[PDB]
Amino acid sequence: PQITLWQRPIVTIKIGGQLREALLDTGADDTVLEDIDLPGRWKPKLIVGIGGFVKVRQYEQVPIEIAGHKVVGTVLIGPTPSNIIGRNLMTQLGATLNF
Amino acid sequence: PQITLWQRPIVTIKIGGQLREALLDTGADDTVLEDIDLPGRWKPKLIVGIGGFVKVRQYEQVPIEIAGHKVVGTVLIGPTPSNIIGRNLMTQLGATLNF
Ligand SMILES: CCCC[C@@H](CN[C@@H](CCCC)C(=O)N[C@@H](CCC(N)=O)C(=O)N[C@@H](CCCNC(N)=[NH2+])C(N)=O)NC(=O)[C@@H](NC(=O)[C@@H](NC(C)=O)[C@@H](C)O)[C@@H](C)CC
Repeated sequence: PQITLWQRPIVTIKIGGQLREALLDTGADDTVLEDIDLPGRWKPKLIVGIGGFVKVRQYEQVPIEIAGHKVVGTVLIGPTPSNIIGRNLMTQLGATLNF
Repeated sequence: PQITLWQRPIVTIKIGGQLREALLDTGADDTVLEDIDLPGRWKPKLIVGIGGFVKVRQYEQVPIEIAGHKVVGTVLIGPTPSNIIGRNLMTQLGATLNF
């Protein structure tokens, strides 16, 4: 679809059998979720944003469905004010910004 | 223009006679710059992101040119790892996200 930006660009996601919403964030390199626990091994990772740095868990080769589209990629689990879908997965959707 | 998201979506801006680059951030409500000082009155404002909260200065009715397009809107000045253009100004450009 094509969406304008008068409201926050929020989509539905499915991961590990659970449903959540997430913000499509062109300003995010990576995808970060807070309200999901994933199984198996992970590695510590550090991320930064407006208010400083967060330690998160990095999960690799995670199945995730974003607005209907099934992809597999890296998902970070940790504190964030909002679940966010970053460019790592938006590239898999063929997303573009148009102005 | 139409841009893909394999790299960070960075554009050139002109504000208060100075040139800078900034990230087009669909995950940002507001526009936040770090490397510019603006004149006149301002109000304190609190913003949040990954990591936490930041106090910034809110400047209203600021002329800013974004990738060639002249707009006037609110600009926040404060700490950020990157200058960012948020939806307040991206809506003035008629920006859309497409997939
Ligand atoms: C829930 C929060 C929504 C996402 C967040 C994403 N913004 C970017 C801005 C990037 C410039 C700093 C960000 O954190 N991106 C991260 C996300 C994490 C991640 N791993 O993807 C990033 O790519 N970080 C890279 C590094 C970017 C490095 N940048 C640099 N060095 N210049 C990384 N690997 O850690 N939006 C915000 O952080 C914005 N906040 C808002 O929009 C909030 N609204 C208010 C009014 O505060 C709202 C959430 O409630 C900012 C702009 C104020 C309007």
